Amino acid sequence: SELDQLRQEAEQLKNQIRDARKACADATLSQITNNIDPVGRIQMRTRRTLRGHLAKIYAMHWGTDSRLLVSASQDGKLIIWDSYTTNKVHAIPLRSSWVMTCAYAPSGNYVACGGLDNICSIYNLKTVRVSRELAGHTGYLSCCRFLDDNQIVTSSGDTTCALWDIETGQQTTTFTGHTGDVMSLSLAPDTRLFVSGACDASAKLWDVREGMCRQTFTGHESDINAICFFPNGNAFATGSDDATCRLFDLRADQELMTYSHDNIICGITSVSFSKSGRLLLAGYDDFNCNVWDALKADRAGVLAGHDNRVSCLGVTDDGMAVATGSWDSFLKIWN
Amino acid sequence: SAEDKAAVERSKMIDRNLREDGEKARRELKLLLLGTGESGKSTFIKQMRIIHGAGYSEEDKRGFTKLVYQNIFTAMQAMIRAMETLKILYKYEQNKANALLIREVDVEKVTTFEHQYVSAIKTLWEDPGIQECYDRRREYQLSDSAKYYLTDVDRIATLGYLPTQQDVLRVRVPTTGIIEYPFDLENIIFRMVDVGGQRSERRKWIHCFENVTSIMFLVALSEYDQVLVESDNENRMEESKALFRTIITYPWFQNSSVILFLNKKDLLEDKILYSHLVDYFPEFDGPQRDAQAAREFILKMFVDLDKIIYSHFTCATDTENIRFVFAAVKDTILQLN
Amino acid sequence: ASIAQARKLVEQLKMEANIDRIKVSKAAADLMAYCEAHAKEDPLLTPVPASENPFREKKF
Ligand SMILES: Nc1nc2c(ncn2[C@@H]2O[C@H](COP(=O)(O)OP(=O)(O)O)[C@@H](O)[C@H]2O)c(=O)[nH]1
Ligand SMILES: [Cl-]
Ligand SMILES: [Zn+2]
Repeated sequence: SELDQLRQEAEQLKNQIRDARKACADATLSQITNNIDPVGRIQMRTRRTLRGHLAKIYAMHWGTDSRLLVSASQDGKLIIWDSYTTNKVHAIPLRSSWVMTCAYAPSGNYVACGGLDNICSIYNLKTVRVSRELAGHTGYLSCCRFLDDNQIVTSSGDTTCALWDIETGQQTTTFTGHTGDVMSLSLAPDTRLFVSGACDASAKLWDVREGMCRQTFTGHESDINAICFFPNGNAFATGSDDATCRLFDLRADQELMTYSHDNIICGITSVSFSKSGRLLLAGYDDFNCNVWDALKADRAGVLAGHDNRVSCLGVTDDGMAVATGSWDSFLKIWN
Repeated sequence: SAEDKAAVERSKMIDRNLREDGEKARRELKLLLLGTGESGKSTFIKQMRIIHGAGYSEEDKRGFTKLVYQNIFTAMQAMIRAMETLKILYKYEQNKANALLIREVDVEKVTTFEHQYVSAIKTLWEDPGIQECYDRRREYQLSDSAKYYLTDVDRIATLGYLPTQQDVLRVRVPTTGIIEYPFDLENIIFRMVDVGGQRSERRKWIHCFENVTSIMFLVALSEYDQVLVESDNENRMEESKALFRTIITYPWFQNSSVILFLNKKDLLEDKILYSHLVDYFPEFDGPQRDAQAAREFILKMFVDLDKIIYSHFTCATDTENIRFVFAAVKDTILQLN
Repeated sequence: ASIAQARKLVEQLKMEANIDRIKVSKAAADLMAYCEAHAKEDPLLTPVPASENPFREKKF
């Protein structure tokens, strides 16, 4: 059978990949980092409470000025906040309140959001008016991130990601290969690559300009809800339904470390590294953020300031602060 | 700072707008329609637009034209497939070629109803073999509006065809995103929501619906004689009931009022004359050929599982019936809230 | 139908197989070196003076 021989060859190739990865696994990260000092207790304070949303917050994204941020809620509003003063700068009424993601363009000129409408809507902050509705996904918009004012990458419950030309409203490139809903994406620092995490329990590394999947990583049969790059672009971390964060190395082409406690069994919604990469912060369904030592795997601290799920988080580009957003309708800024 | 003071006043003006919007949001009631495909959800939404919204103008009707054509092709493609699967013969040799022509239509791209295709459709529909296959539709998936459109193919094929309100009520509007239709009634905003077009993993978005005001669960009464061949001959109505049970036992719907609409009561009245409920549910002890006995049995079965379930029989394509039933349901929902 | 999907999977697996990989020991040393080189620049790890923290300044 032609289909049986192709099925057999795919099994041979999966073994070849398994064996090549084993050949590189000469020591573990934990062994390599054994002698570095612990970070010791991380004890951040709530510096700001951002009040104004009237329903669950699903997403947030910092502006590149480390000062303005955008948040999205099932109250049908995107709010742009000045974190330093807590002043609201804009409140944008959404046509669809069923929002799952938002993004701040690096220029500060636009924001984006979408969700169960299957559309990535772009809003012009220097005009506030909807400037584009990007239609083409056939399932929910789970995540979006601008490359520039004319290009945005999206992930979808339709199992694809896409790169869009905002002016034309078309998908330039469709990234196919996941077999389950894609939940999250993260752009490499150099914007050459991005990673996606999906309900097929895999993370995929994609070449933005070439359109292909370069590498696939398995996340142990748990949905990946959140994904983030390590700051040098050579590794990334995932957060999954099974209460576990995982670090993956691109050049060694494998998982290096897990971060979990047996007495935490709830889902992870969100992940981010600190500016140096030493801390991995994750948001949990149990209403807390846990801060992990990325090199040594010990928990370094907690952020406990919410009365419902922590749905989203983000670390400023200047490294100065963490934002948490929550189903309790509040954001908090910590450091 | 003048600039700093202006930024504070801008923030306060935004807070005013958010408070106003919050006041309005407290007047909103979310009605989540649930139920398997073909149960009546999209038709119910269209009726709300007819009864309590802007209805359908000439221009609106014109917009639905190509979808009427697509429903026709989809129906005939289903019957062509069933001829092969059930091994039923065409009476007319010409229908071999007609079936191939229709089979190869890309329905998504249909914007016209050209003479070539109209002739093929009519000749297929008039074949006694296709009529025999139509009579065996409980064994496959065919729209309950297929016969309606095919009977009226001449009207639909005429140059200048404008869809009727019934044509609109019956047409499939394809979408794989969320459907929300809000309407005003008595200073309340009803937000009617249908997720049945979504093909993605429900676990990732079901929490978007925590504590909705009301769940309206639609069941086709007419599916009592259909079995799922893949699910150990599970009756389709047993699958609908299992879905219903998952809904009513879901922890974040415990505060939601639950309204069960046993829809397609008109189709039950016809089917019960030839397809016997006792063959599918041998516990049934009522007379044969008796629609009232059958629908009473189906109701008692569906809710044979603390929580109160309200229920009504409906015909979702009958505007007067939906006007009557929803008047009562609105009273219940408002009293509870 | 399925032969096309299956060929696509094989081609993808060949692409994934035929990459240059480094030792985990090197990969780990490089992550550790990065963290060490950037630790002083990381306010969440290495507290900055109150006057440099915009969220503590009485200014705002
Ligand atoms: N005769 C009849 N047709 C109905 C009734 N309810 C719905 N339909 C039709 O059956 C088809 C499927 O119903 P639809 O509302 O699309 O179900 P959905 O898949 O849940 O949205 C459409 O052509 C409807 O107009 C009913 O009570 N009687
Ligand atoms: Cl009622
Ligand atoms: Zn009632």
